Amino acid sequence: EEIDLNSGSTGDWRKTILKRAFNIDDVSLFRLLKITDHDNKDGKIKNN
Amino acid sequence: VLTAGLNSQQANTLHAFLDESRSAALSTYYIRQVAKAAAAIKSRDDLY
Repeated sequence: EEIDLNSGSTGDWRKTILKRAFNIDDVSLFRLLKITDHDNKDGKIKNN
Repeated sequence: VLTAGLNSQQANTLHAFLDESRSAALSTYYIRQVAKAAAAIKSRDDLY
């Protein structure tokens, strides 16, 4: 399943659990993605 | 998305407060709609 991790996307329940497990908001979760993956064009990742 | 912004202390305050508020509504719905007419269940102490 895709998880939309952009800064301004009120996503599904899967983005909420990523915020609860990591104790961050939407904005720091998009910057956590850019620290992880600079090559990611959009915000969407896989649920691997 | 608001629950994901809590720490470990405020989450345990939240989930303990929700269980006290669900039980006031689940019990009162049981007495009016679910409970049998033969058992004269009138209050929550009669439900205990």
